[PDB]
Amino acid sequence: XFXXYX
Ligand SMILES: *[C@@H]1O[C@H](CO)[C@@H](O)[C@H](O)[C@H]1O[C@H]1C[C@H]([NH3+])[C@@H](O)[C@H](C)O1
Ligand SMILES: *[C@H]1O[C@H](CO)[C@@H](O)[C@H](O)[C@@H]1O
Ligand SMILES: *[C@H]1C[C@H](N)[C@@H](OC)[C@H](C)O1
Repeated sequence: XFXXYX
């Protein structure tokens, strides 16, 4: 449920 991009 978060996103990113790391
Ligand atoms: C991430 O969210 C964006 C904005 O809502 C979408 O436009 C994008 O298509 C999404 O990224 C894709 C590819 C990604 N690797 C995957 O984890 C997500 C679910 O869908
Ligand atoms: C990727 O990892 C970073 C570092 O722990 C988090 O901040 C992020 O929420 C995701 O898990
Ligand atoms: C999300 C966008 C970001 N610029 C990328 O780093 C190379 C990451 C892997 O995906």
